[PDB]
Amino acid sequence: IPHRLVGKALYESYYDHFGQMDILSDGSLYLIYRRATEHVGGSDGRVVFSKLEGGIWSAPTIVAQAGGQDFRDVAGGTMPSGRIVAASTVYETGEVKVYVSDDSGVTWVHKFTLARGGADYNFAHGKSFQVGARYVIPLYAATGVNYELKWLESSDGGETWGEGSTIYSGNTPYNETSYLPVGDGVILAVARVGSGAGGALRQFISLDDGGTWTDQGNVTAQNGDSTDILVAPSLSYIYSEGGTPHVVLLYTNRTTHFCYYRTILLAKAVAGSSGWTERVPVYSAPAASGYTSQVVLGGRRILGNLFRETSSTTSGAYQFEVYLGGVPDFESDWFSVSSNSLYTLSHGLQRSPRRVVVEFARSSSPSTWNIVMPSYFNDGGHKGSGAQVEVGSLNIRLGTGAAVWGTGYFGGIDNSATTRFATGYYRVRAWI
Amino acid sequence: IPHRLVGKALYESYYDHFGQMDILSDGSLYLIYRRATEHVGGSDGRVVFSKLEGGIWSAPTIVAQAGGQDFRDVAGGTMPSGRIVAASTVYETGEVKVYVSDDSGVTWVHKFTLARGGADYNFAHGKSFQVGARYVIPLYAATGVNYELKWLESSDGGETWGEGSTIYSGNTPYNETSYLPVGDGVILAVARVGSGAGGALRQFISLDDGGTWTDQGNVTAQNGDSTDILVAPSLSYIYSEGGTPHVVLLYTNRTTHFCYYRTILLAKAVAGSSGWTERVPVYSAPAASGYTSQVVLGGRRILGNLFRETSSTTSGAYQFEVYLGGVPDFESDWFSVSSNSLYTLSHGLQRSPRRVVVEFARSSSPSTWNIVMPSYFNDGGHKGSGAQVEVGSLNIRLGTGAAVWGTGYFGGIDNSATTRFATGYYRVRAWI
Amino acid sequence: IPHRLVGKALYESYYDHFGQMDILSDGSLYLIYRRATEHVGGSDGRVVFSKLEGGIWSAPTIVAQAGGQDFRDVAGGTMPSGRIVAASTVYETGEVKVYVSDDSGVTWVHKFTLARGGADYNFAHGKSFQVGARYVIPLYAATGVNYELKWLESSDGGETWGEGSTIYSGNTPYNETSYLPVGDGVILAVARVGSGAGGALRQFISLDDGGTWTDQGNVTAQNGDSTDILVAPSLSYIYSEGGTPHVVLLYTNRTTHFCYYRTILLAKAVAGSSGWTERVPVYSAPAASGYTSQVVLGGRRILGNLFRETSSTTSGAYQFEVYLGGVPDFESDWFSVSSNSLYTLSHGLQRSPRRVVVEFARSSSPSTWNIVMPSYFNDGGHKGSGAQVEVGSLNIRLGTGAAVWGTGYFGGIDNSATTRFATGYYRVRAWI
Repeated sequence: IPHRLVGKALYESYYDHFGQMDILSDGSLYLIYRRATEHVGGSDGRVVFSKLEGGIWSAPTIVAQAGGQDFRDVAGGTMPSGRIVAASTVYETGEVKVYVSDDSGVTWVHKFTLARGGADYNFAHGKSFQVGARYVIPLYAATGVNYELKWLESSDGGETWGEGSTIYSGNTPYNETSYLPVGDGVILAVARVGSGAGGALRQFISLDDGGTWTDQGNVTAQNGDSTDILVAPSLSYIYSEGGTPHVVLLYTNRTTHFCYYRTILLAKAVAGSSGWTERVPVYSAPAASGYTSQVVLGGRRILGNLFRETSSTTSGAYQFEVYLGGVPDFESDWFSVSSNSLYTLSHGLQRSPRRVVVEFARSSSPSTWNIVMPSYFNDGGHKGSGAQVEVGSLNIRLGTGAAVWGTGYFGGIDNSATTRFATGYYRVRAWI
Repeated sequence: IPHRLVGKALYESYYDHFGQMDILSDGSLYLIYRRATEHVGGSDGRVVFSKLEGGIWSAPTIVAQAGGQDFRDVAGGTMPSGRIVAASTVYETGEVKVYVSDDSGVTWVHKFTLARGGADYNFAHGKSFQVGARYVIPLYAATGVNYELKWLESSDGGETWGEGSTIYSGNTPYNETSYLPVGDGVILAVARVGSGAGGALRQFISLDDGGTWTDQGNVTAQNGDSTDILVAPSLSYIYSEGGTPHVVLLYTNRTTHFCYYRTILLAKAVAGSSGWTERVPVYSAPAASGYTSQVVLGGRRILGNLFRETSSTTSGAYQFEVYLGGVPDFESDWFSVSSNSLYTLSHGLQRSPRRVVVEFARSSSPSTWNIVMPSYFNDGGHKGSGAQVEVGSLNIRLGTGAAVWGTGYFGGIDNSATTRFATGYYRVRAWI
Repeated sequence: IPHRLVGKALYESYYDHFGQMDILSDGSLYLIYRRATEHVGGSDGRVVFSKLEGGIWSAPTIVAQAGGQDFRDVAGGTMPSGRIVAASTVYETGEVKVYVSDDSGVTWVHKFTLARGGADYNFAHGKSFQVGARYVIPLYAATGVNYELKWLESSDGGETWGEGSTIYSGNTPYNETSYLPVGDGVILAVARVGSGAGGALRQFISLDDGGTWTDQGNVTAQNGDSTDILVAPSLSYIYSEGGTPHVVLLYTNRTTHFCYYRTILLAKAVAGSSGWTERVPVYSAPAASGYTSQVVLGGRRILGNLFRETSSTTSGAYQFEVYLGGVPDFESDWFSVSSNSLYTLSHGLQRSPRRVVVEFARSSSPSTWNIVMPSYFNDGGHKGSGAQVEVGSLNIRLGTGAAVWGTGYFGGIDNSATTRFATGYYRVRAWI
């Protein structure tokens, strides 16, 4: 039952990549992934399964292998019954093949092959999930220069499968897409765009279990990822100490070479694609790294995996844990402030927040910031420094002094007349 | 597994009311309720079941209907076995009829009818619950001008039933009563009083699984509900990020037309009926609304339902979520404070609180309040403003300045000599 | 499902002691323990089981009794299957006898006896636990003046048993040892040393499910237990509101006569034996008290038991609950500070902490402390009092004023020139 993924890795100098971590009925973590000796298309990809036992990743079981065919990404995860699903596209044919296991990785059975039909290919990718009576494996497809996002579905526990809901069909090459039931009909999705270049991930939402979809635009935070290459998004659902739900997005930035997460209030995500929080690095991701996946414990505790290259032809799985702390129920942008002014922030909360923090920085993208508390200094006349705070059932209001921060009276960081700032930026956080 | 009830409703222009929301073994939420085309006694009430699937409340299954009889409130919920129980009083006969389902709302079986005996009637109402080996459906009864609160019990998983524990018997018409196992023998109860007029809900407690009961008096907070009509209380159990248990009370105020909750530390509730916190509105409740019920996830996350009228003859179920945030382990009343004084608050905590907030208002029923932090102003002489704080293993102590709040140095809310307050009110909150 | 252990006790004027509390499949708490009419070796110890039902500890079932033999400590707990295990050393023979129950305390079956072999004895003690496919009962042994810590293991669900991993073998009489899977191969252990005198408990860790062990030294906090008698340690695993794992250590101090807990970040515990937090008393422990054990709910909520003497020949089980609050993700020692200085604290956190508290005391072992916020006073010239704070992704930095705390302007606790402190101690806490 408890887990510890800090520092854990599966690495045997293969090219192990493109897979999913999930958890077995018996609480054991496992990985299903493509094991190969190259990444190039038409190389030696086989679908394999490894279980984490005693802190050691097991010698992998072969799920599916065919000379001379090349299995690509491995999609799947654990169904409600405890059956495991693994699905992978055969590079040579564009067909998706689906395997299941009822003994938890020991034996595998081929259940289904999806033919291309008129499509150039169907590409299986990502964590599979339950939607009502249906279990879903996400696919992306191209047909010349039309592109589609689709679900491959089973309503009988994996015995039979079929093309189902269609999420997108258009001229934009959306591909690797993570879907998160959030639920009672609501499904959120975040998609890689083409090569990933451009600094954007696309956000879609359905309110009817995949029946219909709205394109909500690009995932948007105050401080983005420039035009960086962004790939393989993955999503998790958590809720706070008092029941507030948030969505957590992991993604890999191949320009800065880091895997990051950001969060958003589910309420905001339902409303649109803006309101995501600041990026937090959870792992270095050199070169062609990572392809994240998560298991969540206690509605609170994210266990993660990505893949990382040690060279252009070798890679392994590296696990980690995400420590979210207490996610604010309300959080402002960094916003500009001036002296002797009044700032009024609608908090949008079900009750007045019992806790509030106000912080100060000299830009809206700071690397350091100060806690704002109402002080005083004297420069010839009497002056307040910082902010007083009023809380109520609608608003947080801030009243700034002659300086919005700083006094000159405190060592190192506030030790001269020059640290008395008449202007800058505040950020307000509030917790119910 | 995840749920989202924000904005959800079951409304088909019937008079749907007086029911319970609970959760099925498979994680599906459901409602059992009285569906009719009127509210008046002797109209067309039938007991019905609806399941929430894909974000859509299902066309209801008929649980029990009889021309020309009128089923009234629907009590019940999910037993430990996954069997569902629905019970309702027949208006014409005063008899309670009990139905169960073993396939989760699809089929229903009549298990029991309770005859009046010497009582004018037995009235089934509320969420049923497990007490040790017993499953309980709450009843209220009248016999002329004697009134009783009783439990209808089964010790064989719902196969057979019988009158059990008697909670109250006297001249006061206590009726709609919610019971919450809190547990190892401790059961809390909160009861509507007569019509509900008077602004009071009555609190009872047993320490022996219903064997004996103590009347603890009226539910009491610092700021009550005047003489308002208070109806249909319902209770939930949660525990904080570090294991502190609280009880959450939902109720409908038909004078202000809002459904509210308040909370109390379980430790306080065991000790008596005072110590409840401030009311928080979770839903408008026009006219003859609501009849709340809850499901709790992760010890933390309350999912709720009430019924609301759209007219005197039409009503629906409306769901919501409660965001408790981090409930304080210690919380004072608003209490009066003066300048240059020392306030000593026994926190009652198992260890010194790691976090403390002090807030200030000009009345003990404020709509806005300020965060108290030790500042300074000069009005001819040197003066502290606000409070310094000492924490220890017994007490929080506050030392007030020449002003208990205010300086005149901060925009909007603290911008004149007039905002330098020598007196007012403080509230202290503390979190372990 | 909910539990309430506040004030609960099992006491019948026997000498009831040396046992374990755990929880049954059906959510019922139970105790397995030695019931006797004396504590002396060779008296009348029998292994017994009691279940908590309706808030009342049941008349105990006899698990194992033999005239004229004396069962000593009772080790065990609940296996993953729901089978209960109870094991106890027979004083006269030094043999360990193992019993199981498949009906949850009603019937017991003897499964195994461990002969001494060359050992003076094997002594069963503590909460048993699962390690992968193995279930473990801890033993300590002596062979003249060699001492060993060992695991008695079953890999078939308790049907057969055998000596397994050896944790320690040497000249130091480590004995009562608690083991906590933390997991994926990581097991922490804390051990009583000999009689317990000396103020120390010893910390060991394995990273390979008991294959190998490292002695990490004495459990170390800033403020220890002098040379006190420390006995019967026991360990629990919890995780914070955002997934940060901590270990909680309970132990009994027979010099001060209190049962205490301390906590440590799992990350710190893996790194070594220092970093434990301050002791918190959870129960008086007169004379030869207590022998703690815990059940944890929701990753958050510790339910506890110890045994307490009412005289040299009578004792009972007393239960309690531990309220951890929000455990800091980072916490400094009390460290010395001076005026007009800059303190730089590496927080070690995955992201910048959203919340920080700074407190002040005049020693590094204070009984009271003050919250530090940047104020002002004038003693002829302008002076800051307290500290300003900078937060970033690596460090918390504090800048102190001319006084590190105090102004003379606030009633009771800060009301004279004498409370303007140029030096003292700060403690910083941070929560992600």
